[PDB]
Amino acid sequence: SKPQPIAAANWKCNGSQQSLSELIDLFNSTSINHDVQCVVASTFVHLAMTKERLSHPKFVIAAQNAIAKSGAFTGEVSLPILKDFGVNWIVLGHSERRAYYGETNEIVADKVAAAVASGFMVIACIGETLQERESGRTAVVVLTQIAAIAKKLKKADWAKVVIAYEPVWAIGTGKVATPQQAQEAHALIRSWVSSKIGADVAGELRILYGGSVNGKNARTLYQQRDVNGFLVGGASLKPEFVDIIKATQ
Amino acid sequence: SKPQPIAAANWKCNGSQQSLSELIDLFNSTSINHDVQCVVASTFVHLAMTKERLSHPKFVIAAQNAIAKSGAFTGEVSLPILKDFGVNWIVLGHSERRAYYGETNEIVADKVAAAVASGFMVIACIGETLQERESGRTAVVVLTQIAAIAKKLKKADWAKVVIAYEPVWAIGTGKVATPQQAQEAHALIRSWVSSKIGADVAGELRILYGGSVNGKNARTLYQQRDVNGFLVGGASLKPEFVDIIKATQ
Repeated sequence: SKPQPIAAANWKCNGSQQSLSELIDLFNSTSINHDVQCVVASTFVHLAMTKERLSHPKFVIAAQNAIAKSGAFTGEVSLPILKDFGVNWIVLGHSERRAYYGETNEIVADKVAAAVASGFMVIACIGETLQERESGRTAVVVLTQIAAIAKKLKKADWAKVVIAYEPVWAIGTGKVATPQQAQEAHALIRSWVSSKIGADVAGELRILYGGSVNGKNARTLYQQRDVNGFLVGGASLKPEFVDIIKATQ
Repeated sequence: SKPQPIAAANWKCNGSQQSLSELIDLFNSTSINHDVQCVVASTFVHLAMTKERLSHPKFVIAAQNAIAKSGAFTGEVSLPILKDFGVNWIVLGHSERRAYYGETNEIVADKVAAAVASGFMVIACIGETLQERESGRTAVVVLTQIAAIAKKLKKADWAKVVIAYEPVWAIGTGKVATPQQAQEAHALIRSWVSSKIGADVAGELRILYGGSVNGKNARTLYQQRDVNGFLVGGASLKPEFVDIIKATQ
């Protein structure tokens, strides 16, 4: 007994008008019987194509990042612009941003808080690196990341929030993540919420697995108690994403 | 005598569909009688709308930033995507990116060399800080900036390149440089080019001025020998942009 799952595709910084147009087609064709919220995070450049072309009812569009206020920030995109453009979902705190683009826990927190204020559905991303994991700091890192976010939110605000746990330790390091491992990080997340904010919020909360998912291991992964879905990377530019959606039943 | 000037609108992280379409309607409406290349730099989100409605033959569209390669860069936009979409101009190394988002002299040179290799027309930004100018180290800052970019370029590559000189202290402050300051700055940059690269190149290079340029003051600035145009933020959201265009020749 879980809440509404989410199948989110993060296309990352990839795609051509041609290649994504076809994807969108496959997607619009998919027969999805159950209650699943499907998401497509395109680049900023592709949002308009993606808006016109996604006709599927179970699918919404999401951005891959934003900054809270419009103004003198050459190359950046703000919340109000996305709001006016009719984007209502957004991915924040993605590890790649945390790594290459100076995204601290506090910077992330501000973004989430700003988004929730604007009325966005937010997929906020947390997860520890290998070094962190290997030093026995999984708990401390992860709970810190959620706590920084939590600081800027009222109870009410939680309804607009989705947590995606990214096992950075397993991503591009040579390591394998198991379903039990996933579940463990997940559990811990829920625990902290449950305790700090409340059981009600906790049960309503969506925790997404944001590691290596493919159409083969996605049902086994969904099988775990605190796995509400996936934040997908690689298999999101592929047909396989449909199986991924189907695994949420 | 002077190469063909550029008047570029740096919209920065601003706009709404309604508001931008208005600017565009005016733009289109305007009669430009002289040989000038007008550039419009919109957010990624707006490249669609802009490219679709902008009909004026003397205007081109430009992106405000990018990264060189596609891949796993959540939130970013790569040259290949831009190219695929129809963009051939790009503003790189803007000071806002150097301050806020970690863009080093090396990081700029790297984006510049790439963009030029992909076939873009690049507007490269260089400039000193308030601090730097007050200690009298301007000449040092600019030449290092310009020199970092040169390092990665071929002589033929200079054909695709446009240098914008944007003293950071003049950026959105009202504190515009005087025609003498702009001129000494520009002449210094030109001198570096003719020396290190070649007089051929130097004579053809367009060096634009940026920092509190408005309808009133543009005229005088342009009157300077080595000032080939402007890069305009704030005034480019208004109709006065029209005057700025007409201030060149």
